[PDB]
Amino acid sequence: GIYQTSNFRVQPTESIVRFPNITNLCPFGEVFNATRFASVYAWNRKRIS
Amino acid sequence: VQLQESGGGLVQPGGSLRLSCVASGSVTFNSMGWYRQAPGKQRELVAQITAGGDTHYADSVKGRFTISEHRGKNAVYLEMHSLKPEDTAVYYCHLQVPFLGGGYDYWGQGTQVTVSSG
Ligand SMILES: *[C@@H]1O[C@H](CO)[C@@H](O)[C@H](O)[C@H]1NC(C)=O
Ligand SMILES: *[C@@H]1O[C@H](CO)[C@@H](O)[C@H](O)[C@H]1NC(C)=O
Repeated sequence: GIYQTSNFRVQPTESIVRFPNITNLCPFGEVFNATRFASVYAWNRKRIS
Repeated sequence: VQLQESGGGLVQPGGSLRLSCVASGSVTFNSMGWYRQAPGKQRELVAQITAGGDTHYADSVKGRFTISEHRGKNAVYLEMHSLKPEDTAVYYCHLQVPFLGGGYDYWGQGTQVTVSSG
């Protein structure tokens, strides 16, 4: 006759996580590496998005 | 959100490469715009294509950019050749999606392209 012994399944090989990096670099060098910095009363805030 | 774009290659001056606004599906439009900005100067215009067929270019980019629209993959492709170091910038694709009669372009997405010999 024909008998069913066990069940077979394929196991995942490697786990992969990805979120979208998709963007531009980011305006940081112009802040930290800037040649000159603003005074403590004419305040320079740069927007980052 | 909705749409998206990335990619691009860094190349030497005098090269040729194809900027592509990677498609996000079928979207209603009448004007596709390639636009460029570099730090330290006013954000400037590159070229607009029109669904009707009109094509407009900036004064400083004659003979070096070719704009084309592909309606199957609904993407605009800019073939750029004869490059000089004043193209070092990040390039954005502004849409035209009719909002109340036009507006709200999706130029949030950018592609950083710097042309340099080293
Ligand atoms: C995201 O991808 C772009 C090009 O695909 C690359 O220039 C950038 O460095 C990437 N971001 C990170 C954090 O790796
Ligand atoms: C500032 O510039 C120098 C040389 O260009 C570089 O070595 C340094 O890493 C930069 N600063 C930061 C925070 O990356």
